[PDB]
Amino acid sequence: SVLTQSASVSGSLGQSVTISCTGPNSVCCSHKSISWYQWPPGRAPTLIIYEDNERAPGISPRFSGYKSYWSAYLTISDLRPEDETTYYCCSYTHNSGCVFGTGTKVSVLGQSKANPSVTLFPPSSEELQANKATLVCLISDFYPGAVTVAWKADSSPVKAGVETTTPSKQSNNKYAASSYLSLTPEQWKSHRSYSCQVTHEGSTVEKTVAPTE
Amino acid sequence: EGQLVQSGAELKKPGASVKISCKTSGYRFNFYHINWIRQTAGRGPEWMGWISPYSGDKNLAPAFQDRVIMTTDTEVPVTSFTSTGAAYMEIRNLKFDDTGTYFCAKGLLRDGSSTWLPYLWGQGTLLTVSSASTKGPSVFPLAPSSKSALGCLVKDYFPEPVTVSWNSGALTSGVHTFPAVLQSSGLYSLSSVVTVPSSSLGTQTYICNVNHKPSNTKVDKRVEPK
Amino acid sequence: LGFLGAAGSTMGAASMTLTVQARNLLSGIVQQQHLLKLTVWGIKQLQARVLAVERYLRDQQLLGIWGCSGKLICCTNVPWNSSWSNRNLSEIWDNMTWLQWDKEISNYTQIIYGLLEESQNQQEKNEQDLLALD
Amino acid sequence: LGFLGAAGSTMGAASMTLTVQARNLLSGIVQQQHLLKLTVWGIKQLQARVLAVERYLRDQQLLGIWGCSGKLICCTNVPWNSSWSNRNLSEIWDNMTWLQWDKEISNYTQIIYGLLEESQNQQEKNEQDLLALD
Amino acid sequence: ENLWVTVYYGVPVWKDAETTLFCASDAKAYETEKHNVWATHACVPTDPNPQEIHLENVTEEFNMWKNNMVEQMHTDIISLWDQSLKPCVKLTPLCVTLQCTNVTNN
Amino acid sequence: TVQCTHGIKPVVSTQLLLNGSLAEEEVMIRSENITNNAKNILVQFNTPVQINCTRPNNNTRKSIRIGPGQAFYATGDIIGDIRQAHCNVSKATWNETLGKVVKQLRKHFGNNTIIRFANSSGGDLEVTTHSFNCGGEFFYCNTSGLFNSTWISNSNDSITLPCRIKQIINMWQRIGQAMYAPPIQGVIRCVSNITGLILTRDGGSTNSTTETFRPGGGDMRDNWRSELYKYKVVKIEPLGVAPTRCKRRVVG
Ligand SMILES: *[C@@H]1O[C@H](CO[C@@H]2O[C@@H](C)[C@@H](O)[C@@H](O)[C@@H]2O)[C@@H](O[C@@H]2O[C@H](CO)[C@@H](O[C@@H]3O[C@H](CO[C@H]4O[C@H](CO)[C@@H](O)[C@H](O)[C@@H]4O[C@@H]4O[C@H](CO)[C@@H](O[C@@H]5O[C@H](CO)[C@H](O)[C@H](O)[C@H]5O)[C@H](O)[C@H]4NC(C)=O)[C@@H](O)[C@H](O[C@H]4O[C@H](CO)[C@@H](O)[C@H](O)[C@@H]4O)[C@@H]3O)[C@H](O)[C@H]2NC(C)=O)[C@H](O)[C@H]1NC(C)=O
Ligand SMILES: *[C@@H]1O[C@H](CO[C@@H]2O[C@@H](C)[C@@H](O)[C@@H](O)[C@@H]2O)[C@@H](O[C@@H]2O[C@H](CO)[C@@H](O[C@@H]3O[C@H](CO[C@H]4O[C@H](CO[C@H]5O[C@H](CO)[C@@H](O)[C@H](O)[C@@H]5O)[C@@H](O)[C@H](O)[C@@H]4O)[C@@H](O)[C@H](O[C@H]4O[C@H](CO)[C@@H](O)[C@H](O)[C@@H]4O[C@@H]4O[C@H](CO)[C@@H](O)[C@H](O)[C@H]4NC(C)=O)[C@@H]3O)[C@H](O)[C@H]2NC(C)=O)[C@H](O)[C@H]1NC(C)=O
Ligand SMILES: *[C@@H]1O[C@H](CO)[C@@H](O[C@@H]2O[C@H](CO)[C@@H](O[C@@H]3O[C@H](CO[C@H]4O[C@H](CO[C@H]5O[C@H](CO)[C@@H](O)[C@H](O)[C@@H]5O)[C@@H](O)[C@H](O)[C@@H]4O)[C@@H](O)[C@H](O[C@H]4O[C@H](CO)[C@@H](O)[C@H](O[C@H]5O[C@H](CO)[C@@H](O)[C@H](O)[C@@H]5O)[C@@H]4O)[C@@H]3O)[C@H](O)[C@H]2NC(C)=O)[C@H](O)[C@H]1NC(C)=O
Ligand SMILES: *[C@@H]1O[C@H](CO)[C@@H](O[C@@H]2O[C@H](CO)[C@@H](O[C@@H]3O[C@H](CO[C@H]4O[C@H](CO[C@H]5O[C@H](CO)[C@@H](O)[C@H](O)[C@@H]5O)[C@@H](O)[C@H](O[C@H]5O[C@H](CO)[C@@H](O)[C@H](O)[C@@H]5O)[C@@H]4O)[C@@H](O)[C@H](O[C@H]4O[C@H](CO)[C@@H](O)[C@H](O)[C@@H]4O)[C@@H]3O)[C@H](O)[C@H]2NC(C)=O)[C@H](O)[C@H]1NC(C)=O
Ligand SMILES: *[C@@H]1O[C@H](CO)[C@@H](O[C@@H]2O[C@H](CO)[C@@H](O[C@@H]3O[C@H](CO[C@H]4O[C@H](CO[C@H]5O[C@H](CO)[C@@H](O)[C@H](O)[C@@H]5O)[C@@H](O)[C@H](O)[C@@H]4O)[C@@H](O)[C@H](O[C@H]4O[C@H](CO)[C@@H](O)[C@H](O)[C@@H]4O)[C@@H]3O)[C@H](O)[C@H]2NC(C)=O)[C@H](O)[C@H]1NC(C)=O
Ligand SMILES: *[C@@H]1O[C@H](CO[C@@H]2O[C@@H](C)[C@@H](O)[C@@H](O)[C@@H]2O)[C@@H](O[C@@H]2O[C@H](CO)[C@@H](O[C@@H]3O[C@H](CO[C@H]4O[C@H](CO)[C@@H](O)[C@H](O)[C@@H]4O)[C@@H](O)[C@H](O)[C@@H]3O)[C@H](O)[C@H]2NC(C)=O)[C@H](O)[C@H]1NC(C)=O
Ligand SMILES: *[C@@H]1O[C@H](CO)[C@@H](O[C@@H]2O[C@H](CO)[C@@H](O[C@@H]3O[C@H](CO)[C@@H](O)[C@H](O)[C@@H]3O)[C@H](O)[C@H]2NC(C)=O)[C@H](O)[C@H]1NC(C)=O
Ligand SMILES: *[C@@H]1O[C@H](CO)[C@@H](O[C@@H]2O[C@H](CO)[C@@H](O)[C@H](O)[C@H]2NC(C)=O)[C@H](O)[C@H]1NC(C)=O
Ligand SMILES: *[C@@H]1O[C@H](CO)[C@@H](O)[C@H](O)[C@H]1NC(C)=O
Ligand SMILES: *[C@@H]1O[C@H](CO)[C@@H](O)[C@H](O)[C@H]1NC(C)=O
Ligand SMILES: *[C@@H]1O[C@H](CO)[C@@H](O)[C@H](O)[C@H]1NC(C)=O
Repeated sequence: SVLTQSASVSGSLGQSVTISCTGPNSVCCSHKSISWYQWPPGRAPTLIIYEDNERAPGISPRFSGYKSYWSAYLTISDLRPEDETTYYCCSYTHNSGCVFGTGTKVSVLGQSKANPSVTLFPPSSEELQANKATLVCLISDFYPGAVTVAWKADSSPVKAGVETTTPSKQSNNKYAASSYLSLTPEQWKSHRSYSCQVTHEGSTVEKTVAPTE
Repeated sequence: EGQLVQSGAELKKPGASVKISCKTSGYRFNFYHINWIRQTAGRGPEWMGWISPYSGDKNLAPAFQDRVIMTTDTEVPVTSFTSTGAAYMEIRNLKFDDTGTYFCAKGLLRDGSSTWLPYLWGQGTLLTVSSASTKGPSVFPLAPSSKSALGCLVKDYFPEPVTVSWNSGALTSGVHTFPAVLQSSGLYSLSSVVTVPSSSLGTQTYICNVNHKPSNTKVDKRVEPK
Repeated sequence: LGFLGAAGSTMGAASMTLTVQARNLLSGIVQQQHLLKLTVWGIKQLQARVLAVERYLRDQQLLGIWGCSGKLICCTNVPWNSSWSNRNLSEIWDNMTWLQWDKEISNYTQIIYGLLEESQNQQEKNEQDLLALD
Repeated sequence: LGFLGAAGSTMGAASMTLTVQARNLLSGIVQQQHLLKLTVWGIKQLQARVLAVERYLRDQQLLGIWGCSGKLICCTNVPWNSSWSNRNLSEIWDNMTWLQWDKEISNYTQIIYGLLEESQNQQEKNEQDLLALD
Repeated sequence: ENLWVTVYYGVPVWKDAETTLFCASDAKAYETEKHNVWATHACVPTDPNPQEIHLENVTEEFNMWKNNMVEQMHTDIISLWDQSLKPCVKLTPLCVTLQCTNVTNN
Repeated sequence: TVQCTHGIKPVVSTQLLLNGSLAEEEVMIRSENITNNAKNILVQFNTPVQINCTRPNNNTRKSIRIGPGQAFYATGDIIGDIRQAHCNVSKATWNETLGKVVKQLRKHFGNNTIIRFANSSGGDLEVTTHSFNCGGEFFYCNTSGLFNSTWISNSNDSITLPCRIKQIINMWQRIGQAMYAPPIQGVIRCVSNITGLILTRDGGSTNSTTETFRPGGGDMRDNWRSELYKYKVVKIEPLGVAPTRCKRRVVG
């Protein structure tokens, strides 16, 4: 990529965050118009700033910007808890397409540390037919976007059973993730009782249920 | 103000050549340009080429002008200001570096200063250029532990997204969902929430169906009593 | 561009040649051209020529009380109310035909006309009371 | 004040809203709206519409040769002769309706018109011979 | 803010409506034959140069079975037929008891 | 946007339009309402069929003074044999036109039902026969001979039609005043292009199959619609307001 980005930038509620980007004279910021895009990773994208400072129809006038002889940027004023998503940018002349950036994964701190409503879902009578060993769990509204993979079989963490999965940003502008398991049926029958380990910053009140019954 | 929707969910072998399509509606298709972009496993999505439904004069990317070429037919006018058209694109060569999600988008404005950049985006198409063969997903119930938050389970499915998981479309408001997971084997799986108040089992239904394309779907399994 | 050439083009491009449209309409139709002359065609010709001038003069009477006696484009000192349209500078001029815009103000088009006579002429031609000779 | 609202009011107050009077007259009458159409009403409609524009255009032709193509109130560079009226500044404007004033100049009203064309236009548009390009 | 309003005389907008039209036909028969029932004795002659302009980007909705051009055409020809027959020989004393016989067919 | 229409001629015909306009493609089908069989259907010919009508009667102008100046022009004795009026139609050229019509009606009308072409059932002899003024006299050529053909699901002979002449007429059902047509002394020939067809209902068939459209031209206004299907007039409004930062002088 030949375009730049402000990389990971943070911010707080009711305040402003600036993300700059500059380029080389081939596809730089001098005398080449620019634009800025919103991009929830995996979801559908949106458009914010057109050409320079003129903002989108519909986009609140909270979004400011400017253009110097190389520095190009986006001043997002009065942050609201919906802005937490990666942003991008692309430079273009009149008759050319857009030359996109790299990615500024913007996170808005100052939020309220929420406690997720977490419960474990064990296998049923259909999983024992295929003998495939798997057990998962549900987390939602567990800000911040930090994860801790841990389980307890035989009162000790498993080395081959942990399956680290990708965390996602919930549609309610929060977070969501689930942990899976890949083991043999013999290891399920060999080790009966089970325990759930979720390293969550707080009090040790985690739900724990057994697979045999 | 004009909704654009992509075909979606097409996948083939690395040395293949597939075309994607985009249904337009709610805007005059003649002058608003069409362009395409792609996000890779890499962090940065890149721009492709912009086509004009009138005159056909196009300026595609230099790195894809040799292999990828796209055309677009005419339109059918609904009224004097609304119309529905379609845009296609064909790509000759591709590899695992060409796998990822593809979008189309409506041209910004019909004037001079800037037109080529997108405006309204579609729901998008995701393309897997993985050489492994397609497989049929497997269905499991996923029963709550402390019944003495609900959903159903999916285990071992090869590619893409299984999408909607609910029977009869009975509940669309208040149905949290969940994304996919990569396995050590490489065979994906996923799960789904549903937030409905706790009630009795005999009074209400506990059936959910998932749609598929790797192989067709048929059974909408339900949950075990205990 | 010989007449209505930019009927489907942008409001900006149509604003580049709006003289043409104005020229042809008043003049157009080549109206100029048994012993009787009481035929059904002559009576349809005369009344068609009456609305010709009585629709022209219906419009030309409005520009006269707006300071635009002999200008195709006046910029008027009346502020624009946001309720009439919420779209930005380049949002309408680079996107809509004049056809689309005519239906988007046809609801409150009369409200504009009444206000145009007040500030651009009813007050402006009065503001010279203290400035004409002093 | 919807029309002729100040017919009986002072010439000053009537001069505050004279736009209204002008707007309605040319436009007014809703002229726009067995198989024949040769009836006694249609012929009275057409000729009533002809004097509509031919009395409007009889007046609008005068303002054009007075520099007042699109102004409701021109101040003209013609000096006022004392013989036409002996009353002071605030004597007429704060006392007479326009009705009374129309009969007080109706005798020498034509003498004014002939002089208005000479100094405000016949000489003014000529005075640019030495000032246009030099 | 700080935007003003501006007037434009010569704008291309229109609304669906119908009014009176007129005839147009060039020099056809005049001397070799005249007194036509349709072109009357004189109509507004059309210019040999055809008035045509191609409109682009426009998609106006027409109508044919609701078009009023055929209505004025229907009613114009009717009033035109009667206008060309009023000054001609009336045949009222032709209604008398007719005594006829079949024609000569051997 | 044109100021003057094209050369529109007032062809006063019935069931079959003559001298009409057309601009290529399949034989166009137009209907105010396709599902309602009761409504009339206008049909346009991608190519015209050259037809010739004529009367063989050799008549003579017999002028008889009624009153002071007026003279009643009547028929004298017919010289040189007596014969019936007729209109020829190219038999080979007509079979191709009825085939192109049924083809484009097919995808319009189910493309599964049976074609039943019959004479103009019901009506009056002036509204069911191809009535038209030609050469002065008013012809009424028998239509019933053309639509006898039925085609469904996959120097040269020319069909002719018997015709009679009428002198007393008051067309378009105007009962106010009638007119006498003076017989045109001498020879008569018509030789016009046919370019349109007027077809009407096919009964109240309840589902099932089997139906077409037999000729009827009950209304005279529809005859002019075959030329004005593409024209519409609009009220130009030269006034249009739009905002822009832009103001004239402050005080004036
Ligand atoms: C309605 O129908 C019309 C068709 O009507 C046509 O009418 C005429 C003209 C004939 O062509 C007929 O055959 C047609 O019927 C359709 O109209 C088309 O709309 C298209 C989409 O809007 C439009 O497509 C593309 O426009 C791009 C942008 O234009 C440039 O330039 C204009 C004018 O200058 C400007 O307003 C633009 O914003 C944009 O940006 C400028 O670029 C120039 C050039 O680089 C810059 O100039 C530089 O200036 C500096 C000094 O300042 C220095 O001198 C440099 O050397 C100089 O280059 C300028 O600074 C930029 N800024 C400005 C001023 O804004 C075009 O780029 C693109 O070009 C392509 O096509 C061209 C035409 O063939 C080619 O020449 C070119 O190589 C490209 O291939 C497209 O034109 C169409 O142009 C437009 N009309 C045409 C010609 O078809 C319309 O779509 C339809 N619908 C509507 C909207 O109603
Ligand atoms: C369509 O219908 C019209 C109208 O016909 C109407 O009915 C007939 C009966 C007749 O009365 C018409 O006047 C009436 O309007 C047809 O047009 C007429 O067709 C008839 C057919 O017969 C013609 O009749 C013949 O007329 C011959 C000439 O008479 C004309 O002049 C008479 C006076 O002139 C006198 O002097 C001249 C010489 O200068 C003599 O030639 C003439 O005879 C007179 O002496 C005038 O009164 C007539 O109206 C007419 O204008 C006449 O010679 C013929 O009569 C002969 O010969 C017939 C066979 O050809 C025969 O059938 C008759 O019986 C008759 O024989 C005897 O002839 C004697 C001669 O002197 C006579 O004295 C005897 O009395 C007679 N015998 C008896 C008894 O009858 C015909 O009468 C008629 O001329 C046509 N119209 C005109 C111009 O008047 C039309 O043909 C029909 N269509 C068609 C195409 O068929
Ligand atoms: C749909 O379109 C078609 C298009 O074809 C329309 O069909 C027909 O199209 C024809 C195209 O040629 C039209 O033909 C014309 O016919 C007239 C007939 O007028 C004759 O009779 C008039 C009155 O009778 C007097 O004279 C006769 C002797 O003829 C006598 O017996 C009577 O007692 C009485 O005295 C005369 O005034 C007239 O002169 C003529 O005799 C004909 O006038 C047209 O003339 C052109 O063609 C002829 C023949 O080739 C040629 O001689 C003409 O040359 C020049 O010289 C003559 C003689 O001095 C002069 O009259 C001309 O003015 C020229 O200077 C000339 O080239 C022509 O033949 C036809 O009328 C038209 N309509 C018919 C009947 O169908 C069709 O009508 C349209 N749709 C429908 C169905 O309505
Ligand atoms: C415009 O022109 C059209 C031209 O068609 C005209 O239409 C005419 O309409 C009239 C009245 O509606 C018809 O009038 C009568 O039709 C009678 C019907 O035929 C009977 O007798 C049959 C034997 O006739 C032979 O010819 C007929 C054709 O007419 C033919 O079908 C037969 O096969 C046969 O060769 C008899 O066969 C028939 O029914 C039996 O057979 C049929 C066919 O196989 C079968 O389907 C049946 O199941 C049954 O077995 C029926 O019984 C006809 O008889 C009658 O007069 C005839 O004889 C007299 C006396 O000799 C002749 O002078 C006369 O010319 C006939 O030959 C009479 O014709 C008429 O048929 C239509 N067409 C014409 C002219 O033939 C329109 O009316 C015209 N429009 C206007 C303005 O008037
Ligand atoms: C071109 O124009 C034609 C005009 O006909 C359009 O054609 C349409 O065709 C459809 C064919 O199905 C018609 O559908 C039905 O029409 C019925 C007509 O109503 C008649 O009867 C009414 C009541 O009279 C008694 O009999 C009826 C029989 O159903 C009994 O139900 C009733 O109890 C009585 O005993 C009269 O009031 C009326 O005046 C008529 O005489 C409708 O009755 C019928 O209604 C049914 O469907 C309705 C719509 O779903 C529904 O709301 C009703 O409850 C009922 O189920 C149905 O409409 C169309 O009516 C007919 N259109 C018109 C204008 O009538 C054709 O669409 C158009 N061109 C196009 C677009 O192709
Ligand atoms: C231009 O303006 C007109 C009319 O507006 C008037 O004029 C302007 C200048 C202002 O002064 C307004 O205050 C005036 O009222 C707009 O017309 C509208 O058209 C639509 C579509 O035809 C009408 O919608 C109707 O909806 C009916 C159903 O009502 C439903 O909702 C009500 C309210 O909850 C509910 O009670 C009911 O049970 C229904 O659920 C329906 O039956 C009817 O057929 C029609 O569809 C609407 O009513 C009209 N306006 C008003 C307010 O009357 C134009 O849309 C506008 N155009 C633009 C471009 O602005
Ligand atoms: C329609 O009828 C008229 C009138 O009968 C025909 O006109 C006639 O045509 C002939 C053709 O030779 C003319 O020639 C000859 O005239 C002499 C002298 O009159 C006559 O003795 C011959 O027998 C022959 O008729 C004739 O003059 C002429 N007119 C008359 C008065 O008969 C006409 O030919 C017929 N149809 C058409 C248009 O051909
Ligand atoms: C008459 O119908 C047949 C089939 O009913 C038409 O053949 C094609 O059939 C397929 C499948 O039913 C349709 O999808 C096509 O649209 C049909 N062809 C077309 C172009 O319409 C047949 O074409 C029809 N008649 C004709 C000759 O048009
Ligand atoms: C754009 O529109 C908004 C309202 O939607 C308005 O507040 C803003 O001022 C407009 N932009 C400009 C150029 O003023
Ligand atoms: C003449 O024709 C009529 C037509 O109805 C007929 O009634 C009459 O008998 C016929 N007369 C002769 C003798 O031909
Ligand atoms: C009409 O007459 C012309 C004369 O040349 C002839 O060529 C044509 O075949 C005729 N058409 C018919 C079928 O009447």
